Amino acid sequence: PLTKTDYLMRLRRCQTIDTLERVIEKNKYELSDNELAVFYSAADHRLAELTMNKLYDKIPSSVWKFIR
Amino acid sequence: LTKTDYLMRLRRCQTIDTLERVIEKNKYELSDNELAVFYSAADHRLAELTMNKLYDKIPSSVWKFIR
Amino acid sequence: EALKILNNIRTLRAQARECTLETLEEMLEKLEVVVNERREEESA
Amino acid sequence: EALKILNNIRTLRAQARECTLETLEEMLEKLEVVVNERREEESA
Repeated sequence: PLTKTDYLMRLRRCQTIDTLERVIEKNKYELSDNELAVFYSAADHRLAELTMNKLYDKIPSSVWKFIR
Repeated sequence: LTKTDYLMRLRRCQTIDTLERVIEKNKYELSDNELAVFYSAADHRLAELTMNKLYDKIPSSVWKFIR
Repeated sequence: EALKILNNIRTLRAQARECTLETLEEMLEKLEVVVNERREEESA
Repeated sequence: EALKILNNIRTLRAQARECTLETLEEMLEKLEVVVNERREEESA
C-alpha cells in the first residue's frame, strides 16, 4: 500500500498552505478513506514543516503545539 | 448518563463472564452515542474485576493485563 | 464527540491491527500533545 | 476504523475539547499500552 513518505513527496511541493488547504480538500473527496489516514500524516507533517519554514525528516513533539 | 452511573451498575457484576454477558447484551441495545460512555465504565469494571481490586481511578499498569 | 468512541481498550486493539506501527506512534504523539495541552489548561 | 481522526492534529484538539480531561487521560494511557504491545509484536 501507499506509505506516508510517498504522499509527503508530492505535498512537499505544496506551498503557502492556501494551496495545501486546497490540495487536502481536493484529496479528501476521492480519497481512499483508509489510506487517507496515511495521507493525513503527510498533511500534518507538511503543515508542520511549513508553519515553521524548516524541513523535518521526523517531526519533533515540540512543534505540534504551534499548529492552529 | 455518566460513567460512574454505569460503573455503579456494573459494579454489581461478578466473575467477568457475567460482565461479558451484560456487556454483550448492551452492545446491541444501547444508544451508540450513549454506548461509548458505557464502554468507559465497562473497561473500568473489567479491569477492577481482572485484578480483584476496586479502583476509583484505574492505574496505567493494569491495562496490559486486560484480555 | 466521535473521538470518545476510542476510549475502548478492546476496540482500540481492533482498529489498531490494520494500522502500521509507525503511524501508531504519530497518533500517540499527536494525542499526548493534546492532553498535555489540557493538563496545563484545565488542571493547571 | 475511526482512527483516521486521531492522526489529524487540528480536529483532534477540537473533538478533545468536547471530551473531559479525566477520560482523555484514560484514552491516552489506553493508547500508550496498545502501541507498546505492537513494539514487541513486530520487533527485531
